[PDB]
Amino acid sequence: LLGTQYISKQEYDQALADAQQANAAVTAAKAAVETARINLAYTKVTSPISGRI
Amino acid sequence: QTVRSSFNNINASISSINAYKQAVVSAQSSLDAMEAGYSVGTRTIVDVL
Repeated sequence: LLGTQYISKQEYDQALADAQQANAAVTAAKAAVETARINLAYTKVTSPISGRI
Repeated sequence: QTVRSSFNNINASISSINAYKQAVVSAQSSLDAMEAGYSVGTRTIVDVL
């Protein structure tokens, strides 16, 4: 809708604000899963090296 | 008064056209903001019609 300039150029960037910040929120939640996925590598306690136990 | 009425009607009615010729260009832009706005989905079919 701005190839043919039919919305504002402002309302686009404002939605592109919301696009880019919400994808910056997923990265701030995919890391938050990666915080809590790594608790489930910290459960099931992985032998951090090899060798004899 | 009759001659100047028509001569000042037609000088109005030229500008009346260039008003409502722009009012088409407004509404033809507003229609095409809908047909592009409905083909992608932001505006509905009744906001088109």
